Amino acid sequence: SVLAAANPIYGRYDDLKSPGDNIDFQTTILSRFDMIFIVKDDHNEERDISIANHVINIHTGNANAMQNQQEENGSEISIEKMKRYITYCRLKCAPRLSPQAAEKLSSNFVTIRKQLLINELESTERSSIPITIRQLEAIIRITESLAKLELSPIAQERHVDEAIRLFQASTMDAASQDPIGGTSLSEIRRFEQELKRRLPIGWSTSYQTLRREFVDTHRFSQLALDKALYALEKHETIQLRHQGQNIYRS
Amino acid sequence: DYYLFLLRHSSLYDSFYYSNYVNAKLSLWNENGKKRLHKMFARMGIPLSTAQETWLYMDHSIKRELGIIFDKNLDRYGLQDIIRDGFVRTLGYRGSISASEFVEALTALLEVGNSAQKLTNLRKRWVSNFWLSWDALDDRKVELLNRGIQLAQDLQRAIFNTGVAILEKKLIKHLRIYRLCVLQDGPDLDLYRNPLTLLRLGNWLIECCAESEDKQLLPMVLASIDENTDTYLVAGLTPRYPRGLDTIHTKKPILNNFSMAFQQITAETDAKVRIDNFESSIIEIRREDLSPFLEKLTLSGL
Repeated sequence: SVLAAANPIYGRYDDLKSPGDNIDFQTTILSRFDMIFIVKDDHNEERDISIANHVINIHTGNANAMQNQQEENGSEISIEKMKRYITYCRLKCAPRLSPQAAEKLSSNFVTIRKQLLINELESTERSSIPITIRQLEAIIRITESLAKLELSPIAQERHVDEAIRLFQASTMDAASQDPIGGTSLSEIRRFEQELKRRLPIGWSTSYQTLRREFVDTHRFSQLALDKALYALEKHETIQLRHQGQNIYRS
Repeated sequence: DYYLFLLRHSSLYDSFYYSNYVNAKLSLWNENGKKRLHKMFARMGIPLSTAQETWLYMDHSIKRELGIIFDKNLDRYGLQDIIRDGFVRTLGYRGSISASEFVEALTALLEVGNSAQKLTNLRKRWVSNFWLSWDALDDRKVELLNRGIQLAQDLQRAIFNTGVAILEKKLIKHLRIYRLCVLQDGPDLDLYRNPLTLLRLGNWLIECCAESEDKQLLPMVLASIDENTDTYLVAGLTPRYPRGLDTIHTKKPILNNFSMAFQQITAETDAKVRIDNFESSIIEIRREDLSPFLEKLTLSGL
């Protein structure tokens, strides 16, 4: 099994730049990998305070005590015991699937494949991170490993849900991470003009009414939904409450 | 036998290094002590790499000649008081043990083994450790004694590491009547919640202070912290004469007035203390209440 560490071009990911020209790996090499995680840096000063606290604690003056309690309270096991347990589990158990899990995996794969096609037809370029039958085999292997952890001779929905969750995380973090890469913008400014004009601060309107109005006009549904959720992404005058019905203007 | 720390279970070098009497007599906390120890070894003639080996595998010839080597080398440096006569117990082919090593193992196993609620939990753990030490007495169990020996080595290492830091930082404040020292912060402070561990640390400090050129016999007050409870565990300690002194100046052992002073101050002021330990010179005091209390102890008749 291969565990690889890499850095993107231009150091930081530079999300303003397109995903296509941020990764220099071809499609062939990426397909063999099946768990790719993008570790982006962030700044909110709270995670930063927590990390600073953790490092100042993890200096040798303090951790040498605290970590010891982890073997005294039963929270963590030593490395050698973990090695023995993992080799024992590797030798002994080898789980198997069940038809309900197979149906769930099939439906999930169809869903993600259709979502990839949906992104591709809009972006009008090939995806930099592909989704293939290799990925279905990958989810199957993840489920089998999850069942293998507890020595279960059969794999069930409990492990399948966790495997699907991990795959969805590793998919939405890298592949479906802003697929647009940033009618053109002419309708965007036109659409920004009307909502400022027709909807003042403090009042609200139903989503159905606006969708009907701007499908009756030239904007159509494809342009409106993206514009609506990006005006939300701007997050300085548009707020959603009460499910997807109440379009509140903050 | 000799005043040495686990001589028959650790290397001779580690024994000389961790022996409290030699530490006090040679000032091993700074580099000059280590230089003098290497002088000791070079003049005795034992190779350093040989003396850093286990007592079982250490050379038979020098094992036989150790007594003569000590008798001929230790006179120059004033360590000739380390030689004494002790009891050795041998049963079967398991080996040989001594009373000093046995009591050190027992004490260490008592120390380490396995608000009001956590105090009760600590006292229950101490009771369980007492039971484990009691069970370890029988000759049918030796995995409950090897563990005690290794725990004794670890605890002595920790005590030495804390004491050298205390001595170099000079936290010992010298007042007009008694010396004072408080452990505000540091590593592994959670170990010193045990009164016997605190007494061991205080005994080493008392030996180090007594083996000095000062001509003042003053009691020593030591305090610790446990952040979960936010209380100070304070123990009062009596001064001790050097072990190498005649019996003429031993008319009566030094008395301990700390319990009387504590009970008088508690009976005259409403401090939030809890005096319940069987040893009357060990009390628990609050962090906010320590300083005024100390002042009272300064201004009261001892």
